[PDB]
Amino acid sequence: KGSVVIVGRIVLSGKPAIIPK
Amino acid sequence: APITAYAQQTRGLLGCIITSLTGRDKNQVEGEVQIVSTATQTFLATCINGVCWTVYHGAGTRTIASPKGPVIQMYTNVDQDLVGWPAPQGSRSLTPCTCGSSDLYLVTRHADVIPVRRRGDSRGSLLSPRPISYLKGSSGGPLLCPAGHAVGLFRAAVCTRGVTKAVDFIPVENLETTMR
Ligand SMILES: *C(=O)[C@@H](CC)[C@@H]1[C@@H](NS(C)(=O)=O)CCN1C(=O)[C@@H](NC(=O)OC(C)(C)C)C(C)C
Ligand SMILES: [Zn+2]
Repeated sequence: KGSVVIVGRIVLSGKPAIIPK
Repeated sequence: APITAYAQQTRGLLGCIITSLTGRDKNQVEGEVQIVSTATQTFLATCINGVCWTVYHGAGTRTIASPKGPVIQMYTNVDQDLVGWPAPQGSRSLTPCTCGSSDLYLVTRHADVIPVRRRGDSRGSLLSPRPISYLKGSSGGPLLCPAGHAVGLFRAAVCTRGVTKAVDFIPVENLETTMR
């Protein structure tokens, strides 16, 4: 049987930001 | 402040299979919720109190892939449908809720936050019903209180005709119980 694998993540701790240019 | 969330994908189909088999994962970890896969299934795991938790009906007894090879579960509780590994290096843990609020917020695998009204120890109702296809793969993710602290983990969806109006969750208390 295979290991469970991290394929992605959800980040809750980011806060509003101006998107850089 | 307000709950907001984003998703990032870190691995494709093929690296996932190889990694499943080697149990060796070298990618850096970030965030509080991990998107996880087996051979047949993909869902969520949430880090609370230094441990990364998810549902037994998805992970079973499985190890988790890590920079040091497979890592064995620290906790396994079949009745509670709850499993836990040590939280990956670089992850960040949610704080258990202590405000007793009844306004919950479920974080989805797509990184949406949907409002849930608490209706019991372990059940909540959606304020806006959703198609079940939407919530698929969200099992293992967190229900948060207004302060962003963990109230529970999404366990199952109550669906009728393909529409979900209510969810069952594992309360944070049962986590702490499992830890003892
Ligand atoms: C989690 O993501 C659920 C889908 C919304 C869950 C699935 N879990 S997972 C981690 O994706 O393997 C397996 C099926 N899921 C359910 O919620 C099923 N419901 C269920 O067991 O409900 C009760 C009757 C309330 C116990 C549903 C969708 C059929
Ligand atoms: Zn709270």
